Amino acid sequence: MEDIKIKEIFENIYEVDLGDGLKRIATKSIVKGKKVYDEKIIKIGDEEYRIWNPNKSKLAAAIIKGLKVMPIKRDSKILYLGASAGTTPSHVADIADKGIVYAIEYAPRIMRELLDACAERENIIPILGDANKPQEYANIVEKVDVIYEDVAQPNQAEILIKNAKWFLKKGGYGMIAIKARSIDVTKDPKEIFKEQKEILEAGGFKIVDEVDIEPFEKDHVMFVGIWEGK
Amino acid sequence: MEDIKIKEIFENIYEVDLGDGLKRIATKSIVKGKKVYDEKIIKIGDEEYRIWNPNKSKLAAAIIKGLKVMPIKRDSKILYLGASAGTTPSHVADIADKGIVYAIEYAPRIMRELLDACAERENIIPILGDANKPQEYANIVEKVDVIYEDVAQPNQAEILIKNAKWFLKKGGYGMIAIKARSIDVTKDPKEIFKEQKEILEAGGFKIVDEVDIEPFEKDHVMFVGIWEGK
Ligand code: MET
Ligand code: MET
Repeated sequence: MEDIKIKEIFENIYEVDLGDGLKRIATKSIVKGKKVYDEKIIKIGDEEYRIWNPNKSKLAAAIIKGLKVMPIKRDSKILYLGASAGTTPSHVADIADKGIVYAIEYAPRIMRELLDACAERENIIPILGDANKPQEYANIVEKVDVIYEDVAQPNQAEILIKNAKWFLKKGGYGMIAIKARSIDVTKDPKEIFKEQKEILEAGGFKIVDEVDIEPFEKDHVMFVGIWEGK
Repeated sequence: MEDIKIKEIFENIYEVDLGDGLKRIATKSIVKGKKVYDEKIIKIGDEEYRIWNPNKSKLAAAIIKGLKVMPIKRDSKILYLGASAGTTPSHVADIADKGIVYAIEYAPRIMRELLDACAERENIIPILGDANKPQEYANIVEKVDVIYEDVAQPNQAEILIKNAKWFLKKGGYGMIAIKARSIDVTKDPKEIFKEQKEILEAGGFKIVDEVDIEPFEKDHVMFVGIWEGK
């Protein structure tokens, strides 16, 4: 065997080095004994490190591909926008174990799967809603430190901006995974991302990180921006 | 012609988009009318933006290649370690126009060139010394926010650590450009960087950024770390 090293990176996220030259990361499970999506687990005593698969989570893909700005901390309040069976939300909940994760889902069937997958992760607050209409859940969602968005729609940038106006603290962060083809099927991906970046900046964000998440996702880029208001 | 856009990035650093698809950056000159190293200049009214050449400055190369953590701000106190004719120090001085740059040089001939190149940039404080002996200039160098090191020697990591112990504020940053071959001429560069990273972490740094600066420099990596003490 080779030496093994698990060290904390960012805050409450862990780099896993099995000595085989492959990059791996994990989160500390807040629900021991449960596998959310058949992820591999490294159990040390009572602590369980859930291997965070970049092939199944765009956030893990961004970290594996070089993300340097990771605003989600242990006491962070996060607004999660986007269809999910529970994969990324489960890991985000592990990270923000002293915080809250508001998960917005429109389809009851999607929420059904999310509730089953993230069962017992009590810091996740499910909210049936439409991200394009944040005013509807504004009496539920308190001001957040981070908005994480994974919505493959042409108006995804506009959605992040409106939700930021309603819920993001000044100085807070917006993380958005953008699928180029969900915006335009003709333009070159390079140009699409340039235009989307401009839209986010015009909306009030100062872009501080940008990660191409290939080969885990084709023509998808994770943008991270600090919210400065208007 | 194509549209031209100069926008601030990080703090007091500028992205220059001439509309030709090439990435360019610049700093706002604090000594108008003077070219330090025949750099190109964009003069707008009385303001002069000095194009920061990545082929001549490892710091510019790191930014061009994707650096996301840039701790040098307008009021930063910086300890600059490494031979220089004035290129990078001139730009760092432009950035930290409300701060101080302590430039340590051992050879009088090097200091001679630095003083001539950075003439009029009064926020640069030249100090003839040996970086391996920080105690000698400890009554001159006040606590700093950032240490920038460009020393191609096998003991460069040790030098950063000792200077950090003496001058770097807790929470401050260390930026070091490491030439793999100056450490070992046999080992694979990949392994050298891994070992150097470990040395820096053991020394008290939490690495928060790592930038391969090729093709501007072969087998050179810019590391950025937050100083947590011991
Ligand atoms: C389709 S559910 C798994 C992927 C989802 N985008 C997530 O990160 O949760
Ligand atoms: C040899 S002087 C120019 C390069 C130097 N390393 C600098 O950045 O100032």
